[PDB]
Amino acid sequence: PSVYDAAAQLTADVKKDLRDSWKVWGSDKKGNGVALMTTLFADNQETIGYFKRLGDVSQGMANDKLRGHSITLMYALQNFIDQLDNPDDLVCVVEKFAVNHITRKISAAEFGKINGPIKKVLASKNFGDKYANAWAKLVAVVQAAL
Amino acid sequence: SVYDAAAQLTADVKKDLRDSWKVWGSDKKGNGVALMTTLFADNQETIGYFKRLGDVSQGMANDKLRGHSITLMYALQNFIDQLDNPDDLVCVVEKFAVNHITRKISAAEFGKINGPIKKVLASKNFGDKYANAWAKLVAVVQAAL
Ligand code: HEM
Ligand code: HEM
Ligand SMILES: [Xe]
Ligand SMILES: [Xe]
Ligand SMILES: [Xe]
Ligand SMILES: [Xe]
Repeated sequence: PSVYDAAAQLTADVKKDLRDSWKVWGSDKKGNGVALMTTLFADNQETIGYFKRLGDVSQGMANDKLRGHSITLMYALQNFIDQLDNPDDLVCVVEKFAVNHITRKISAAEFGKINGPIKKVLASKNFGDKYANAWAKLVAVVQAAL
Repeated sequence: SVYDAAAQLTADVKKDLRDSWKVWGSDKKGNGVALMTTLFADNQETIGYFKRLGDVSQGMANDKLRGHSITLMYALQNFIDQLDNPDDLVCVVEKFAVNHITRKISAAEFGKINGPIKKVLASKNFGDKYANAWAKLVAVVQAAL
């Protein structure tokens, strides 16, 4: 299967659930981006070494490099959400960010580690399993490129 | 100083940035690709840096260029959204500065984007006042390079 295949398979219902949840947990990109990363490092401590450029990622909001990273990650997600209705456009931005991760030797399975943290941050805003599953389908579009 | 450069974004400059972005940022694919092709056409000595993207003369038809160009416009979106808070603007500017330092882009070469910005804004009826505002934002990145 192709990335385009994965992008084309996102249905109206999945896109609605992505948009509805993103309206909330994408609204505070600094706060929720840093929370997402902090949750990744709490539950997947084996990934911390990949992020050495950011310095001490336990410093959370106080760490300027972590904050800048985290905000920018949330604009990658903003970009994806805004491209949902045009698979051509979604694929080309997914492929861009996939290259960012391939050059860091991040596998499809490793990228998929983000689903745990997304599920938790969603649940902190009372978006439950249906929303986590929708986000896993979007994550899987990136995995198709990895 | 990146912090001193950020301090140049006064109330009037922030307003001009926001007012012009409401138009410029409303079509990120079309306007992003137009900005890039203007850069390449008018500054051909920069094209070599973009080798990953392949044949950039293909413009919109080049998938890698399209993905790059959309994403660039979300960097600008990010900057606009940080204008309220100099500390946050600086940390995202520094992030993107690192991206350009790895590509061996200097402050002077980054500043080559100002001609293209002036041109594409003028075509949308945002003139020198708006170009100058965007130049002040570009200068924040330049200070970090
Ligand atoms: C929702 C999921 C994710 C998104 C949207 C995302 C997005 C990003 C973005 C936008 C960057 C900056 C790229 C650059 O400037 O070169 C980045 C960097 C990075 N990402 Fe992710 N990422 C995600 C998940 C992950 C996961 C789960 C891992 C690892 C297991 C990972 C590892 C990395 C690494 C190592 C970097 C480089 C950090 C640095 O040195 O600047 N990413 N990511
Ligand atoms: C408004 C001004 C600009 C902004 C906001 C901007 C933004 C970006 C962004 C967001 C990326 C992706 C970074 C990554 O994923 O590693 C990037 C890549 C790049 N930028 Fe810029 N950029 C600007 C101007 C310039 C200029 C003027 C030059 C060169 C003279 C330049 C050279 C590059 C290069 C060579 C890449 C890497 C392309 C690739 O191989 O993927 N940038 N830029
Ligand atoms: Xe990504
Ligand atoms: Xe994603
Ligand atoms: Xe930038
Ligand atoms: Xe900029």
